[PDB]
Amino acid sequence: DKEKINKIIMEATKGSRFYGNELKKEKQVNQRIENMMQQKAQITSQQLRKAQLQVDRFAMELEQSRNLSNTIVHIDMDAFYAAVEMRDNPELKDKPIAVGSMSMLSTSNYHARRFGVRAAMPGFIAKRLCPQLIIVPPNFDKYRAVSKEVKEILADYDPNFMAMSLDEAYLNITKHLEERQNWPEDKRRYFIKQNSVVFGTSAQEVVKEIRFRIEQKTTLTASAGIAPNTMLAKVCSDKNKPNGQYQILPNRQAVMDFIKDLPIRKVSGIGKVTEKMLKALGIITCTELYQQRALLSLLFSETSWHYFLHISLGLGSTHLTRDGERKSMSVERTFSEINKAEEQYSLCQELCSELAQDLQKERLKGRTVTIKLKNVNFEVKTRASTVSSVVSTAEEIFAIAKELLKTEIDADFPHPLRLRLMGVRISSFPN
DNA sequence: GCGGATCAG
DNA sequence: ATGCTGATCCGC
Ligand SMILES: Nc1ccn([C@H]2C[C@H](O)[C@@H](COP(=O)(O)NP(=O)(O)OP(=O)(O)O)O2)c(=O)n1
Ligand SMILES: [Mg+2]
Repeated sequence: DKEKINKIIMEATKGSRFYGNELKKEKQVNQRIENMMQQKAQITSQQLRKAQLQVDRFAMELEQSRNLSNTIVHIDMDAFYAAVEMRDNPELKDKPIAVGSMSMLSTSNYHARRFGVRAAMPGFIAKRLCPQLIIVPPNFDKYRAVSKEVKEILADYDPNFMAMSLDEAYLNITKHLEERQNWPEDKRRYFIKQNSVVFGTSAQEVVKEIRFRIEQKTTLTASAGIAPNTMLAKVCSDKNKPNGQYQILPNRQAVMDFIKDLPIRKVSGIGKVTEKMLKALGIITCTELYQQRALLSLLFSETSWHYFLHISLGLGSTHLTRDGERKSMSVERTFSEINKAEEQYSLCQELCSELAQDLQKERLKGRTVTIKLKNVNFEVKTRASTVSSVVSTAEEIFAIAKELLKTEIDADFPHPLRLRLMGVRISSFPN
């Protein structure tokens, strides 16, 4: 159980340098919360009243603009990496496995997820939650191929769909539903790998068709979420996981019912921290997020409480925007400790090289270079430089990064930098 | 623009 | 022993 999990994790992790840095970060967020409470205390019923008035005017503007006509779907491959590793090695099918290394786990099967073993967890810890664990190395190109197959299926229903990662996507199947209402039985017929099955004309049905085709073509299961906007769809896709779906019917009441007791943590954008801060105000669900809208208008910036309000009303994008041009590119690498300056400069040079190579791949030229440095106590710092003309080759990037690094090395003199990670990043591309 | 931080996958 | 990429946000 949770007690046993947190117990052995803590027992095996206590007093590490990582653990220390986590205590530091925890302390800092606690501080942020302290400040926010002290700022809550100086709020008068008056300015609060004015707040509630303005906020409600805006909210009215929102609820007026609500759109329910579109059908939005979110597909999420189940335990992806691990599912693929299981598909092609049946000697694992009934065992707890994780895709990753000893350092870090990309993911785990549900069979192992029952031991608290999860993504973003170090391997050696996961093997202490579960010593019978099989850690199988990742085969990224396979995952990309399967991804291609799945996207091929998805393009049938929404050509202009939006792929998140290798295993996630949003589809706008309004057009398809429209054209599918008057579809003969033989455009909805698929063969099991003459032996057929047929699918209906409802959204629910379109989605089980897609999931079916995916299982046939790839031998892998996916979950899906069906809702009138992206936010809602994304929350849906996780309810009936794995290999299941869920629809929110396009009526305001359904939206509100689904929302009213939805934990804020489950919406995309609200992580551990924001959850803790909102929990400090006694906000856990979206109902309470709606109630305290004015208070939030006074406590948070315009962007944050606007967002919070959208969430609390169940709004979200209903139009999938074309995957835009990128805004940054970066390479970073973790290694066992590096003290010697010349080696650090060399490392920098190499990273800059790879970066110049990637920029070359996309023909990109930018004028802001940032170096990233993570020391052995896990403290991270970045340093940037924006220059007049755009930059592209390994020589230029190294020219800048070299002197940023120089600056840090000198700044710490006569001490050596004790690095565990190093990165170089470029941005400020043209318009 | 800079630097620290949050979040997702 | 062993803890990547891109985007955005919050003050400055
Ligand atoms: N922290 C993370 C999260 C995901 N990943 C990789 C491995 C995952 O297969 C994929 C993330 O997709 P995901 O849907 O969030 N997780 P996963 O498919 O494993 O399980 P489900 O929650 O979908 O059942 O990217 C990672 O490498 N590090
Ligand atoms: Mg998945």
